[PDB]
Amino acid sequence: PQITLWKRPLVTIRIGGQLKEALLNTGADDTVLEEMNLPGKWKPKMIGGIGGFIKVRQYDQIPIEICGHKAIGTVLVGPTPVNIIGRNLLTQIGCTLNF
Amino acid sequence: PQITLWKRPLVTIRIGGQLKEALLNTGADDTVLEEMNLPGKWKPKMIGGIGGFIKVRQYDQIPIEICGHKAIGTVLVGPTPVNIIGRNLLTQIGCTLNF
Amino acid sequence: AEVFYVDGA
Repeated sequence: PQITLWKRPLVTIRIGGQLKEALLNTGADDTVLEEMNLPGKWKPKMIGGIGGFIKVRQYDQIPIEICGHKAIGTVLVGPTPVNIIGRNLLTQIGCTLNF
Repeated sequence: PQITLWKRPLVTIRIGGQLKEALLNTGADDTVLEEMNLPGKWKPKMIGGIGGFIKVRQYDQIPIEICGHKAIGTVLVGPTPVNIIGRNLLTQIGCTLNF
Repeated sequence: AEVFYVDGA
């Protein structure tokens, strides 16, 4: 699709068999989701933004469908304000900015 | 133009009498610029990021050119590590997400 | 790495 920006670009995602809403965020290097269980091993990591840093769990090579497009990549899990899809996955689904 | 998301989507903006690099940020409701001593009346505001809130100065009706496209709107100034173009201005320049 | 979410409230 083509998505305009008068509202937050929230989309439905599927991950670990579960549906969630997430924010398409071209200002995020990485993908960060709200606290949840994901299968497999994770590594503790920290990520920063406005307001400073938070602790997250890094899961690698995690499948996620964003709209109906398939991605498999790094998903961080922690106390993000909102589910965020970052560039690492936006690139995988072929997402660009256009003006 | 079309901007790919392999790297941070940074572009040149012109605000007041300055050119700056700024991040085209679909994950930002508002536009937030690194500290600079802009003239004009302002109102205090607090904006939230992944790590918590920060204090900023809200300037209204500020002309700003983004990659040659003229816009005018609310610009927030404060201790952000990166200049951030938010949805408030991305809409004015006809910016979409596409995949 | 960095995640520049901005909540305008």
